[PDB]
Amino acid sequence: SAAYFLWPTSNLQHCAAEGRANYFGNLQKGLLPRHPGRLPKGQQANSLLDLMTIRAFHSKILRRFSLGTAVGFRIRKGDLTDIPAILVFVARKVHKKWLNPAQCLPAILEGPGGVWCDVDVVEFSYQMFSELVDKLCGSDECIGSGSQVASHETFGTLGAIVKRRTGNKQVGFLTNHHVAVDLDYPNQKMFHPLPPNLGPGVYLGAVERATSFITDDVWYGIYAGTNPETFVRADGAFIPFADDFDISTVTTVVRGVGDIGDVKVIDLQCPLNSLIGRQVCKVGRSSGHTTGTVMAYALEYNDEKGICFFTDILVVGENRQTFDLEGDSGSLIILTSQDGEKPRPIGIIWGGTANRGRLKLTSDHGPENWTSGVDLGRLLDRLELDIIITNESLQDAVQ
Amino acid sequence: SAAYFLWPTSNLQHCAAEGRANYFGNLQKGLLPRHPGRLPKGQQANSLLDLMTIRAFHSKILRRFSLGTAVGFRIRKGDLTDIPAILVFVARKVHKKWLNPAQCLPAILEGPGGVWCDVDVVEFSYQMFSELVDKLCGSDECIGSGSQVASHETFGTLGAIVKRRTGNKQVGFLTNHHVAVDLDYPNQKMFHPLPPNLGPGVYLGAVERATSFITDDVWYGIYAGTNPETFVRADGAFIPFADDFDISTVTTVVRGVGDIGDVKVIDLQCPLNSLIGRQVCKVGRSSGHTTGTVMAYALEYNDEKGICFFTDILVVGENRQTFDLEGDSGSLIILTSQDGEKPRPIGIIWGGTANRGRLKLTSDHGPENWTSGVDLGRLLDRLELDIIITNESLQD
Amino acid sequence: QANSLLDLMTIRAFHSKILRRFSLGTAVGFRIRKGDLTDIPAILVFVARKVHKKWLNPAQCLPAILEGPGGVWCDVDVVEFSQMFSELVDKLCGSDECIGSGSQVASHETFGTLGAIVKRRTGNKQVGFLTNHHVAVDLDYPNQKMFHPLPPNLGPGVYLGAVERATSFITDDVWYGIYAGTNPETFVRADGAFIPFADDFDISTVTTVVRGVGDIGDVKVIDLQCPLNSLIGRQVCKVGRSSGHTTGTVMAYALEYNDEKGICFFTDILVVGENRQTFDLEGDSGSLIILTSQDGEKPRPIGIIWGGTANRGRLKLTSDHGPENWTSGVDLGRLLDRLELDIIITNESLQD
Amino acid sequence: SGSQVASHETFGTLGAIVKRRTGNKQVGFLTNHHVAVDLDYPNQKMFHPLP
Repeated sequence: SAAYFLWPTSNLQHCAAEGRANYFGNLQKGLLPRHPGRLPKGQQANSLLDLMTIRAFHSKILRRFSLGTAVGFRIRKGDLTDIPAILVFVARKVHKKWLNPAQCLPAILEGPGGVWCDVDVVEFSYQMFSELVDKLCGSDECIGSGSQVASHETFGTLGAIVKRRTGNKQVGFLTNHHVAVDLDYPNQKMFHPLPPNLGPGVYLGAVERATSFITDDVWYGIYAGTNPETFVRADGAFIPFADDFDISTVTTVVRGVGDIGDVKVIDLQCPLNSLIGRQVCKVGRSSGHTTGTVMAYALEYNDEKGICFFTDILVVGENRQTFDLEGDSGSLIILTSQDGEKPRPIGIIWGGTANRGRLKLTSDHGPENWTSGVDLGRLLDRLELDIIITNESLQDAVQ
Repeated sequence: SAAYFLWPTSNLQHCAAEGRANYFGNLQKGLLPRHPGRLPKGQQANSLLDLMTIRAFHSKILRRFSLGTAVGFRIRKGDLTDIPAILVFVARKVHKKWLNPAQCLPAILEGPGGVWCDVDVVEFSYQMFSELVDKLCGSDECIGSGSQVASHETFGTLGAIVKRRTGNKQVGFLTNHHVAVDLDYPNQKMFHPLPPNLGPGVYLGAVERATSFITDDVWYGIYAGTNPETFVRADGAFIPFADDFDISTVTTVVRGVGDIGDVKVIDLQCPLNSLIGRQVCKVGRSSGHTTGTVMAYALEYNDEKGICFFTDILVVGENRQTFDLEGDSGSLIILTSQDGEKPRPIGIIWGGTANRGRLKLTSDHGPENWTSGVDLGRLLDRLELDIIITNESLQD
Repeated sequence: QANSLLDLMTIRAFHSKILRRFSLGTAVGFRIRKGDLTDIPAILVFVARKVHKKWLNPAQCLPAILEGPGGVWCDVDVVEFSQMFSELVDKLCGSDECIGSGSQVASHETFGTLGAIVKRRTGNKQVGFLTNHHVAVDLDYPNQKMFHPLPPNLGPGVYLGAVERATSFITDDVWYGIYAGTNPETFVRADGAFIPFADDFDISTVTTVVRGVGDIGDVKVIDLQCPLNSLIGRQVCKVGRSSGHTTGTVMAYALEYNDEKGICFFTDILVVGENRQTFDLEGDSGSLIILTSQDGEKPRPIGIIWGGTANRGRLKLTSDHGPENWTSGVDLGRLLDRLELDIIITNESLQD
Repeated sequence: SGSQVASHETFGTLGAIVKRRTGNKQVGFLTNHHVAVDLDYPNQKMFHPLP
């Protein structure tokens, strides 16, 4: 090969950027204006598409006083309640009449064909020594999900043990972007646990694929907005194993969790509580083995220039603990075993977001933070990567 | 679309790295014992293949005492003769006999098939206000090859009005890479003369492709060494023009030279003086209109970590002047009109480096800076885009 | 096997050109693994990152068994490498009448810690307290002015001594018995301690006791040409200006390091605090380290803190806990004959 | 005369071709110190071409 390098943030303008202002000439053309008193007959948001087209909704109003509408469950008192909703997340919740007739927007934005949504204000913001991490940092005779990896200037975390879906089908690992790709060197070379300029270590492989930004009309599948410059940011890189490296010293087992299932696939047409409100787990080499729960999928954030940004998955830890720290970026997020079933992957951690983000409560407890993540499964057909689970699958395609 | 960084330069490593034992020991290796009295017969004549696959043979002996070796002419007394040779760039010549037995290397290195090489010692050392440049940086009513471009961070120069060879066949302009792309985040929308955060300007379009590193197996077509991590520095970015912008105010004419013909290609198998010693010209936004001569081709240097880097073309200015300044990266290099024939392009200026070893001499004159640059033909072969020169072909 | 000072020390100086390039610095006191130390002697190797041996190159791997002159063998293993609101802070830096074995010594810009009581053998056994070789010897002053809690320029000033004895470079062979390093140039890290009481300063208050342990035995002469129980794996205390009353344990010995250039200097007896707590902190490089009272017998201070090592590095023992700090030290049996001294443990014969 | 004499440190030219009177009547060359040999090594090399 050589190199390559196609499309930065910049391509896909007129023709389509007006095929988006066509389907959206009706976030109000189908209904009966504000009829307070009951529950817009029609029905109610019973999905996350059903409720994706409703913050997608009256978006001028919502996007007027806000910082990032999302889409979870009516949160109330302090614990997810079970009624779909539109978290007009804010800077700091407040009182009623002390408001300039406009600052606690209305809890009844409506929809396309009688679909009324629900609003409830929250407020937002922007090494753990043990022996389950002292092994992953290159002190155990088997590598796999969670192991330390570094190339020349960055430190990351070994993700899943992957294999391609095409002509060659090499076997490597799905790490993230900031630990993989740069260009001052003609090639990128990872090393475990350290490169030869930082300490000991052995050769791992080279980067051969990457992606950093995807437009939403192909990622999510729906327009999901009114500003047509939407970029659903994702992160992944296949890294084929070297020809000299011993394959026998690879374990396809998450040390700390157990045995993985296959894949959890998020399709936005299903009961809403099927993914939101479910316990999750994660093993990475900056926290050990932590646990959390899904809070609200499909966060939106549009910055000053007007660039759309959807960040898929929001997770907040359990029992007031942090889900991850800086350095855990790249570790798989695993759906907690559902009473006898094997645990399943739902996403790679896009980043621990150091202190970038804080889903706060008006209850008597401090600012517990959150974390992010990508939809692993729509990142598996954008890099043609696959999830390998059984340890007899490692020596089954390489063989 | 999206984003997507590929990079399989990795296409080497084991299956093809033993496939490079045809350099030594195998086939093109120990061939027919040499001889003294019978000077190598003569070594035929005309070739880059004729004299690269001799320099490729003894790369270790050369590299033992060098600063990089290219293929040019046997420079004697300062001028350019017709005897093919290789210039081994060095720190300093020094006397003939106060050497340890080898610092002035033997000039009789041989190759595969009884062809003897030839060596040299050169010594290597690791605006322009007028009205041809103020008509490029904003004060004009037409855009084209030579005009200034800036995206949101840096500044560049329009290369040439180009169109894609496949798909929808979009029409834009081929600049170099960091007028656009760079690192940590891409470079997406290019303005002329400036983006709206620096002054006035208009939208042109957006980058859509690009390249940056190639392997010395597919670019030149021959191994050209023994180091299996040899790389070609290439620089390009196709930029389809925007829909709102009027295309009726675009001129595919280089103001200052005239009108170019079609691309000239180097085939590495021809009389060697057909490209070396030829007068070349250019048009830039920071120098204006300068002329020069091609001194040597196929530069080669491997750095400390041990990866070779071929930098194609070496161009030095005429009458002791400099070809360019640090404003000209992206400008086309055009062969000077050969007595009535229309000029033809040979490469985009990779950048006025001229600091990784100046072409020095022992004549009574200071160092003269040179230029680098891709050999166009195989850069408009990778991104699959041609060059529009006729003012009526642009309309169609 | 190995049971003697030289049994390790001369193996060290022979394999030294075969030792110490895989990693910087190695200590030879005992084999430690599985969390604790066993009775197996060794040449334990400090490493930056403890990589499992499968991720190692054969040349730079661990040679488990080494052998040299005579017919004595040994073993090799791996180690890693890189306030107090109590009574004693107030009553050794101020509010106490007298100075006992660990009163804070206040330099112009630094502060150290009282050690033990000097004497001499030749000429005039002049009496003055002794402390380390960075508090007093500055990079700008050949001599410096020492005095109880704080100096005159930052507090109420009433002073104690001025340096004439300032030994810096101790030679190697007269000090560690035999050749220790195959590298030609290695003098010693030789922070010494002798310094007057300043002639007329009151002597009726100067008491001979450590405030928190009591009566201490004498100077001990180090001898590991006896069984390993003499110096390795022992229990030691800690009394200091900044740290308190902690109890440490002796792990290492003559360990030499390579800081930036590769300066390999003799970092004498190393101790680590118990219960995974810091042994000492900054400004405490004058505190004595006694062997614990062995069944009634009055304890003996072998060690002196050589410097503030809280910011130097830590050795991790991988026992589900973070890296724990280590402290340097200098043998008192060596300094005692370096500078003509005599340690006094009792009070009746201070002026005799 | 005129030719450089440079060994490490920095570089300098050659003073002259000279003869000593006292010692044993030999031949040498003269040097100007600061460009070389001042105090670091009064007994180090002096090289022509380059060291």
